Amino acid sequence: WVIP
Amino acid sequence: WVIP
Amino acid sequence: DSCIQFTRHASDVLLNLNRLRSRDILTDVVIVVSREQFRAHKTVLMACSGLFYSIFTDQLKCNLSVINLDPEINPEGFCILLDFMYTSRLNLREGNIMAVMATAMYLQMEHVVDTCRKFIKASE
Amino acid sequence: DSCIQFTRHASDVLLNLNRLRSRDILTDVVIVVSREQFRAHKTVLMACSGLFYSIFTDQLKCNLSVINLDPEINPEGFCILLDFMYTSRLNLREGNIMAVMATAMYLQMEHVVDTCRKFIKASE
Ligand SMILES: O=C1Cc2cc(Nc3ncncc3Cl)ccc2N1
Ligand SMILES: O=C1Cc2cc(Nc3ncncc3Cl)ccc2N1
Ligand SMILES: [Cl-]
Ligand SMILES: [Cl-]
Repeated sequence: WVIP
Repeated sequence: WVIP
Repeated sequence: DSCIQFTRHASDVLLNLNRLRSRDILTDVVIVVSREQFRAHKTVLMACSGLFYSIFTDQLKCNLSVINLDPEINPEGFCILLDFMYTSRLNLREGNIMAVMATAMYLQMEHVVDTCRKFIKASE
Repeated sequence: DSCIQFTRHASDVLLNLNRLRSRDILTDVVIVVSREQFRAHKTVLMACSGLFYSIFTDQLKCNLSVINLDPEINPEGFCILLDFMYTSRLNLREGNIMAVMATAMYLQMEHVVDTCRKFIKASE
């Protein structure tokens, strides 16, 4: 999971 | 395009 | 093999499937949650959820145009997860995390359940 | 927004759609090429091809279970492009590049047409  |  | 690969292909496909959903193009099922209705594509639901995969591979249920979810399922939690299925983006907030995790457990969306568990553990 | 994003989501969706294609699950159309038949999902074909997008948004053709391609279309070129749609992998070879480019132009798959043009220009 990432900060888009 | 890339070499997978 | 000796194939070449287009890096952005999978993302472009998903973006187009979401554009079809927005315009209600070729949607083939209605998901009913606490009298809130959500139109979607069976194949996308199956590709994202162990529950929908099981439902639409069943010889009788594969032909249903309406699926009713368990009354304990929260429509907002479902809406957030449906958006995630079509975009890879999850709108996870302090105010919705419990409903989102409960919905992801029911839908069998293991990666969503994993990040909800981690976000809850960080707040304790 | 304040969304989080699962990097591998789009790729995982496409991999599952290809698994459904392999097992012939929820395929809703047959594409006929020079008496060679290919089963697929209309939504995936639309998400990948400007031609199929135009075909399945047409009020009469959206309801067809069989689509016949132009007789000049090569079945192998189509097969390679159908595989690309479902995998992001293109089996481009000296022996098939002309058929693949001609098929991609007809199907309106601009990124495939682009790499074929570049690979042909490198060999001249
Ligand atoms: O967490 C998850 C996400 C998910 C998706 C599916 N889908 C499929 N699996 C295998 N072949 C085809 C399909 Cl469509 C099954 C189980 C789970 N569990
Ligand atoms: O090269 C290409 C690839 C491609 C895909 C599509 N598909 C869609 N476009 C917009 N909204 C939904 C969909 Cl399904 C249209 C044109 C082209 N041209
Ligand atoms: Cl997931
Ligand atoms: Cl393309």
